[PDB]
Amino acid sequence: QVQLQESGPGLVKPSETLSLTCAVSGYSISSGYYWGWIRQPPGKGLEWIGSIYHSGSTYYNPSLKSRVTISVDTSKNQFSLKLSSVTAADTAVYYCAGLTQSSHNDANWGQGTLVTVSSASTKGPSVFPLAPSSKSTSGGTAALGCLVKDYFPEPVTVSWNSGALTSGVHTFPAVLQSSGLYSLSSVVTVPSSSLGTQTYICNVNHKPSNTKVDKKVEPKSCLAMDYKDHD
Amino acid sequence: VLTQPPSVSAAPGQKVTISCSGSSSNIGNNYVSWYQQLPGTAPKLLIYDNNKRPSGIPDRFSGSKSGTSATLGITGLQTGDEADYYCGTWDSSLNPVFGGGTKLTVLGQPKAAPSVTLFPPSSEELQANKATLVCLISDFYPGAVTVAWKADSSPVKAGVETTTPSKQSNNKYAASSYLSLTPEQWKSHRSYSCQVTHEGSTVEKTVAPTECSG
Repeated sequence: QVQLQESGPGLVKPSETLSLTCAVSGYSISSGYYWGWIRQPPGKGLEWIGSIYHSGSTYYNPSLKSRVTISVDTSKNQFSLKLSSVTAADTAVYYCAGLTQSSHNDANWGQGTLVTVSSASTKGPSVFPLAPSSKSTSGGTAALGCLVKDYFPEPVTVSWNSGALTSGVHTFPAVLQSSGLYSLSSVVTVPSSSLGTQTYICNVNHKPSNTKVDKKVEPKSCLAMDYKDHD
Repeated sequence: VLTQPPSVSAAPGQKVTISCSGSSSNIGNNYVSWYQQLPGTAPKLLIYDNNKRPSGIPDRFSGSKSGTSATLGITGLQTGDEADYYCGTWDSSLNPVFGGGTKLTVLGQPKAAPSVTLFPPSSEELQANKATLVCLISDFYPGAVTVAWKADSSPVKAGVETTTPSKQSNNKYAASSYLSLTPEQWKSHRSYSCQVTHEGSTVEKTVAPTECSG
């Protein structure tokens, strides 16, 4: 099927030029009737940014003061948005979208990409395991997790057992600390019995910086290895 | 340019409608589409071509068009329908235009107490001369709590960062609070507590540097 997916740096310095691309798959891009960009600032509605048509004609939102450029690259099968001289008013989730035919308005939409306009520098996170314990044991289940600390900007992605674990998995919304860096935690609920005989690792990806890392998250043993420990 | 009510609410099981009004130059002349947007998610196409549903959209949703206005109908209202809804069409200049959005609230949801999980600082963090207590708060309704930390029996205000509660899938909310300490402070007290107050009732969790469960 037709799929759109945005790419861009999640951080742009004020006055610099924001550059995003939209990768089209399951479709030859030059076939499309319409490709466009829509954005949504936090807690607000949807704003049209600009458009390009099959004919190559481009139209842009007048409120965007000649700052917008949209082009199609057929060799890479993607289209782009360039928005110059950005301010904090341009912080938003940006969506690519398209209509394959003039006769229908069933638009295809990307997933959206968060763009933060800030002078602050990119910072990869520090990851720490959150070991399961008797206190984090309720029923036959055990909570363990990962603390993803002090990063910028949003977002971070966290996966458990490389996607193979999804049930009971809760990755919490991040806090913005007074330092201006984010932290979040991802917890997975598992069976208590599996704790000794299962490997649990959280995979943390901060796309904006080049941070990939995974912590082992395992029970703390409370028996010394160099003394008899069993009856 | 397209206007819809900023908010609508109704009890579960009921039928609800949301309309957007425009001009004969926009809605009057064009197909209208409708979008659903759940927290932290891209708008999802519900209705296109005035009344068609994309595959996978349930027949509880319907679209109609009366003159220069359009209407989204939702039957068998579920808590999972809570979301922002937007109409979209072409304006008189043939460019995209969206309604302002309608926030749909499902009334009469039962109160739900927060589940609280508190983690002590990891050994690795302590080794890096740092210490964070992590208080994770989930599955409450309504989505408002206040969080208080204690060192032994005394309130701690400093080094506390707490999130505004945000909506999750089950429309149960989640929140977290992080207390920053020196490894010495952590290792000097009998314990630390995270106290979560929701609708008059308090749920409390405690961690101690003496703990070793195995």
